[PDB]
Amino acid sequence: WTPVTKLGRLVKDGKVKSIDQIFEFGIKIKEYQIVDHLLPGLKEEVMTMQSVQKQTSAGQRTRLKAYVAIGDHNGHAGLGVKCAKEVAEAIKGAMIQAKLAMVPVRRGYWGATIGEVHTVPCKLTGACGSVRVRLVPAPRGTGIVAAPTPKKFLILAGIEDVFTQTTGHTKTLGNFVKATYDAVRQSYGFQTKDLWKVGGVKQSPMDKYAKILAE
Amino acid sequence: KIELYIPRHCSVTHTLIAADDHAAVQILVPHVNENGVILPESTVYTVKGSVRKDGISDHSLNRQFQKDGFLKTVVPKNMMI
Amino acid sequence: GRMYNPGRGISRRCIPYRRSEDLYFLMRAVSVRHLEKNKKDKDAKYHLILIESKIHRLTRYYKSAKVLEASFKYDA
Amino acid sequence: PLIEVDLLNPTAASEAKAHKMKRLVPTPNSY
Amino acid sequence: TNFPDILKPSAEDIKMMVACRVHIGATNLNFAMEEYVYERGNNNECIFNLMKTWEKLSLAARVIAGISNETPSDVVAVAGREMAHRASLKFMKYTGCTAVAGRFTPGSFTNQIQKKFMEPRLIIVSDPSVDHQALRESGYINVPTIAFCNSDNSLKNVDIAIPCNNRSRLSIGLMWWMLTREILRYQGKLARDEKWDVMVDLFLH
Amino acid sequence: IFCIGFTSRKSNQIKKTSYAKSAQIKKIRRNPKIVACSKVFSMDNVYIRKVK
Amino acid sequence: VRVNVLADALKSITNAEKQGKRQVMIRPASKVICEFLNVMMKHQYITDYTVVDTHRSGKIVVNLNGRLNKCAVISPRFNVTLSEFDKWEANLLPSRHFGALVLTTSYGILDNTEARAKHTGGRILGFFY
Amino acid sequence: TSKRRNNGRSKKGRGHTQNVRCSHCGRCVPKDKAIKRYQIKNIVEAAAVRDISDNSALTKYKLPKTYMKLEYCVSCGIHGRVVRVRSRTDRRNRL
RNA sequence: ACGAUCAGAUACCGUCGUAGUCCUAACUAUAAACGAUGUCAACCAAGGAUUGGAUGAAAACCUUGUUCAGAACUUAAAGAGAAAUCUUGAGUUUAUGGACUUCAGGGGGAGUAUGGUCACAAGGCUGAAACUUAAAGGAAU
RNA sequence: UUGAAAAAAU
Repeated sequence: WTPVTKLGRLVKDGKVKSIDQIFEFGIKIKEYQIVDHLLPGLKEEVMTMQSVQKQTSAGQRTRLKAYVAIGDHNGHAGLGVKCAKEVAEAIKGAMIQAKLAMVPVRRGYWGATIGEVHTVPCKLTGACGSVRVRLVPAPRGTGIVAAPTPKKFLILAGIEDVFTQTTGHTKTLGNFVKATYDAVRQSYGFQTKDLWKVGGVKQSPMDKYAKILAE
Repeated sequence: KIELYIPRHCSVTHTLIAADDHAAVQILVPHVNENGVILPESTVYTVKGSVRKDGISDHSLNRQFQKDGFLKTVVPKNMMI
Repeated sequence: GRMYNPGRGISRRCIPYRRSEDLYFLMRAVSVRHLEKNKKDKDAKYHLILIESKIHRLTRYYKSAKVLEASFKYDA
Repeated sequence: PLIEVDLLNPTAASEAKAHKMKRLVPTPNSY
Repeated sequence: TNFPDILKPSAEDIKMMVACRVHIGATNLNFAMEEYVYERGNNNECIFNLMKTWEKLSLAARVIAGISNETPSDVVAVAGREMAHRASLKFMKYTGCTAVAGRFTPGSFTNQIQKKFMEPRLIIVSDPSVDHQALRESGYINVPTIAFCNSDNSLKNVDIAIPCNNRSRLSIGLMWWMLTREILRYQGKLARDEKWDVMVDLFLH
Repeated sequence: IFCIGFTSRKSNQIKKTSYAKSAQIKKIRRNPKIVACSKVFSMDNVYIRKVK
Repeated sequence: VRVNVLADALKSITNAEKQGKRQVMIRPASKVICEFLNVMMKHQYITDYTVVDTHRSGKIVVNLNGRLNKCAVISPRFNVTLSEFDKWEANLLPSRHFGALVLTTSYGILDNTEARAKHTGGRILGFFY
Repeated sequence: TSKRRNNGRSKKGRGHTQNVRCSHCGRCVPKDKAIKRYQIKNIVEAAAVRDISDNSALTKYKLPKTYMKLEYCVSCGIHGRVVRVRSRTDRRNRL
């Protein structure tokens, strides 16, 4: 309520309907309340609750770092990280970052265009630090063949069939989820053959309604 | 529908634009009449993020502007491809 | 680059776009083999091995090309 | 380079500057 | 068509640019600015092509005019160097475009929680070398930029570059004066066949 | 008779170091005016430092 | 030394496309490199090319249009039986609908979809997304 | 690991250089790795040049200056305060 | 070998001094022998400067433009990586295949034992196992 | 110019 951004103003008065209308034009989401408006009923998952420490003269200053993955099962997902002195505040703080870090997930078919979309369109690899995760499209029956850590994330993104091959120190969970999210994050940057067509002339929402929000 | 959306295509590199690409721009050049006053009609140019951060956006656009006619002699003949 | 040293020289003759013994010269080996008086010259005693290894490669080729007679062999 | 130029049709001046073997069609500098 | 005949630079405009030695640039030449450079001067300095200066000048003004013809506040004109403070301030007066006068506080395009947080759709900088901070913040908000680049500046995160002398007092005031006049001509609020009342001396520092 | 010398700079010279080649050096080998070797290199500090 | 001219050309084309260059140049041009481009041209991955004769196996200038992702050669050309195709497709190609293999068969230099139609095998040259 | 890109020396395209002697310790140090300083000093200090010129046996004698080039090892250079341990970013500065 | 300092000093500190440090002849064949970075080839952002030619102007040396080869340097919002950092690669790599050679498989035991061979010798090269133990280690905060 | 050492598990 009472947004502080131009895009955030458009959403509150119901001028921007779909979330993907934001994603086409690269408009950054700077308020989490925007995601809660155009993406109702976001399922919730908490991956790990890891504690970091800082050595001081008196002792150790411990803070709790929380990874949360968010997203509806219709091709939208996000991952957020926040560390704070309390567990309740850490999840709430990571909640906001997860919503602000929403990213569309491109999914296609394996071999036949029989609805509906189930698996990734091509081969994607996400590079966190030493951990590398590779996603391979799979036939209809095969589930999410992956470790328990990215399988929880891939469920939220709405990918039901996938083949995964992992490399690196997967025992550190922070990089494992980040490498999973990094693989999906670039699914829409791989210009396949079917995306050759330029497309029609569209207009940015921040330009269509530029005069309207001026007052 | 299967696609979430149809991503934009960079006018300079003829390559897709990422949803997280926060350096890409969108330059609108309105058409002008015989009197020399702008019109509500305009043409839209999109430049990818990585192109800008190299020093290439300005020269690459001049190739497109000259081709579309908004410039006359900025870019030499042997530099147009 | 060069056959033995790491130099990379690209100087070349340039035949235009219009169409309108070396083994003997490499026997240099005689000149260095000078070595009879400068016995301590460990440099020329190395550049001679390089020259002689070149000769054993041109002979090895001129025999395959059936240019030199099959009994040829370079020696002092 | 980063500022891309035409390769098929080099300028008259540019082929005079470049190395004789590095021209589009190598030609000597003699007569 | 796209560059009609009403858009040649009249002899008045060319007469003043040579007078204000706009064409005179620096000594070190950036690779990206070789096209605008016509020839080197007698003491090894770049001499910008006056026609190439004007063609880019009008094109920049056309882009500003379209964006600023309904939302004047959506254009931001930053000017770091003390020389260009007055001219940047008059540009704000006659078009309604916001203009940051002095130092540009970092995070004024990215930190929404700021009280002075502005979110524009176009940015005009007086000098990319002095105002590198403003140019770098554009790469976070998807906002195209326009610069009065010189022969030595780096063309990173600039889309429309106007080759002109951005160090002298006269050229700095003159080019901003031409940009404001050209913008008004495109807006239709100033006839092309008349003379602008305000003299260049108002823009001068 | 011992002589000394040093290759000199030039009025328009920009590069810091003015060294002579080995081939050039061998050519230069009450008043010392030796200097006019000015057709081989630029020399300024020419003295006779010892006589035995 | 230049063991494989095709490898040098493909790696030169891939580098140019990453930088967004408008055209590239390949110094030693062979019939195999010319025929490899026709497979990429027939799929509209590259606009066209121009074999300029220099009396020394002249150069090539290739026009690219923002479509090629990666074209790579394969080291020694493995004999590929027709039953070994989908094993190779499942490795070198991103998806069943996008990639394209290249094989030098007795019927010229074909791709996978038309060597399969022609019912032939052969040595594998390379691939391109 | 690598504290310096040139490994603290100034040798690039050679394999060996002659040693020299640290001016304060006599330690054998390579010529290129030595800390080189050039000193030009008057033989007569400022506190005495008045007396020397006062009762001088000559007319217009111009007093001379010494010229000695000093080379130190690293340990003697730091201890002698010739050079200091600079900041991590200030290490690259070469002026 | 003396004299100091010290709890002691067989060490750093001072003094004297054999082999050795130099040359010739024959051995030895190891170094933090290092760029801790194999050789060869293709592509590859921006900039200043330098060693040696060639080529125009400027009246051998200096000033400027092009180009070839060499030792290097600076910037990156890009590429790589665990990071330090690298960019004339440590880039073009899960989107993995340019050619070839050598080397490594947790830490010790150990470059040790035995066998072979080279050397006058010290030693070099090739080179294990039994057993023992949950870490040993790298870069950065 | 001198300044050696600080048991094991928590």
